Amino acid sequence: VITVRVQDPRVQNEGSWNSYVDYKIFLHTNSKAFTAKTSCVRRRYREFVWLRKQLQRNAGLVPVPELPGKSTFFGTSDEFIEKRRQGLQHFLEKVLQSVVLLSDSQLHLFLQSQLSVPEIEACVQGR
Ligand SMILES: CCCC(=O)OC[C@H](COP(=O)(O)O[C@@H]1[C@H](O)[C@H](OP(=O)(O)O)[C@@H](O)[C@H](OP(=O)(O)O)[C@H]1O)OC(=O)CCC
Repeated sequence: VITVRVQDPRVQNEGSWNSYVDYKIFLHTNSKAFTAKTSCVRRRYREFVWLRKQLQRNAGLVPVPELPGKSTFFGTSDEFIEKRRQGLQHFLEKVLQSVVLLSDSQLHLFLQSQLSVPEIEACVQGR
């Protein structure tokens, strides 16, 4: 049993030049494929773009699910964020259906560690 939810979108350093949205990734599981049984970590969209690219580089012909993308339609910021949230949740759901993508150490550090993306990358490049 694996329950993965992308939840509670929030604006970080709000009212500032470098404000951005990140998303809470809730993972609960009874599988020791994970080092922790409950995790919460916050990830921003550009971190997901990195993860998709790092998964492709390690997975050979195993197909990596698509990220939602950018819309060509104005709406509310609220409806855009909600469609994106749904796309990030579908992406993680489909990742976690592959034995091969599940085995990837970069996926485990993304979902269950507080390591930044350059620190995760430095761990793999540094052995
Ligand atoms: C870890 C260092 C990353 C670095 O600073 O680069 C980021 C840079 C972003 O430039 P760009 O290629 O335009 O990519 C943008 C960022 O990924 C941004 O992520 P975030 O800031 O929310 O996390 C999205 O919100 C934005 O979506 P939208 O346009 O509003 O629909 C997207 O276009 O380009 C990319 O990483 C390629 C993404 C396709």
